[PDB]
Amino acid sequence: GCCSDPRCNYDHPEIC
Repeated sequence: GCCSDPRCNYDHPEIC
C-alpha cells in the first residue's frame, strides 16, 4: 500500500 510507505505517503497526501 502507498500509505504504508512514508515516502509514498508524504508524496501523495491527497490519496493517503
